[PDB]
Amino acid sequence: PGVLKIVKVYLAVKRRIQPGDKMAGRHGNKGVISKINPVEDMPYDENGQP
Amino acid sequence: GAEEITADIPNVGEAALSKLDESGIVYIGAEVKGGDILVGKVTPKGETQLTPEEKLLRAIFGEKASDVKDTSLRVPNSVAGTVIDVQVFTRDGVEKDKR
Amino acid sequence: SVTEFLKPRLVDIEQISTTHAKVTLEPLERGFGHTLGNALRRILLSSMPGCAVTEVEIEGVLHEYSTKEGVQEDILEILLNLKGLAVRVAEGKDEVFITLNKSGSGPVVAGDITHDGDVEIVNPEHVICHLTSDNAAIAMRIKVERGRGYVPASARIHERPIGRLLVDATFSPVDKIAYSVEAARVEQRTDLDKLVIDMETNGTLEPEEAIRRAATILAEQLDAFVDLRDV
Repeated sequence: PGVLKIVKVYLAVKRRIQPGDKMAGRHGNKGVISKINPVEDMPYDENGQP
Repeated sequence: GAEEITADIPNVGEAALSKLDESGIVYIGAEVKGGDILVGKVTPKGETQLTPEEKLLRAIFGEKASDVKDTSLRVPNSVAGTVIDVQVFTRDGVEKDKR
Repeated sequence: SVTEFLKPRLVDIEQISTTHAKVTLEPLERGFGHTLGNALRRILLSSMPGCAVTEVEIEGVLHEYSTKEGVQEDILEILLNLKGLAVRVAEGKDEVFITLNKSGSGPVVAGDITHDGDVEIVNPEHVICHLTSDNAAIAMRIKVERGRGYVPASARIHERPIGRLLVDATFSPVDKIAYSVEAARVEQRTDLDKLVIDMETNGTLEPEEAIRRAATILAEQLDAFVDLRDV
């Protein structure tokens, strides 16, 4: 009662991972992302795969 | 009076009216950011007491357009996305706008 | 002697495949193999120029969260597929437009893109989408730009007509870098070494050219140290 018109708008937002987000496995091991490290700074094996 | 959905928004330029259509509703697929106007709405307002040092300013520069107040739907701050769907519901007996 | 070193030279390129190669540097002194290998790996993995898809325009499409009749993949999926396009653009051009028109049932692949002779597709077999009806048709206009690093669509500086869809761009052509330091048989000395760099890329950048660009970057950055003064 009293309402003449309604307009509804749906907004789609892409959210990328960033520090502060919460990540977890299936064994109760939860955590918060602290840094997004560059690829050249992360540990790598003998085949060069980081 | 009756609040109207329209594209005639006082104190807002054509920069913020790019994404709305004739009826005052954003287009489908419009990439919007925080503060952007989605649907334009104007509400009738009553008489407002103007302070004397604003009556003077009205006297100097004669612009005065305060018949209606801008109460429009705006994107929340720190929210950026694409308009993917718009639905309009109209009461039985109210004129259907173009959109 | 002691004060003078032996400068390494490029001795071999071995092309295992279009996207895999090995580059051999010889000869190297003691310890210099690891130093050069690590420096080259860090430069190659971070600061390597390339070309990437940045904007797409598909007829009849307003936004990415939509569907087109006769196409089994959503526009999001099509853009994600286009992100894996390997394009080499002739020097002097930092911008190019290509077109993709296809009708009829079948997998729409990268070999169906019409280029202007200055653009080479490195993976024609890369599947872009699928047309599931004989009456289905697809018509896209793709923008390819030269750049460096990872430039997300949100980070691009801000008119844009509705229908132009931005694509996140990963310009770096280098995917994986490994390096091994082995013994070198040079003349009579046994202290010399050999560096083998295994590079897995998207095929757009030649191995030798990549090595010389990395060396140029390293030399330019060292130029500041060679002339140490208060600035």
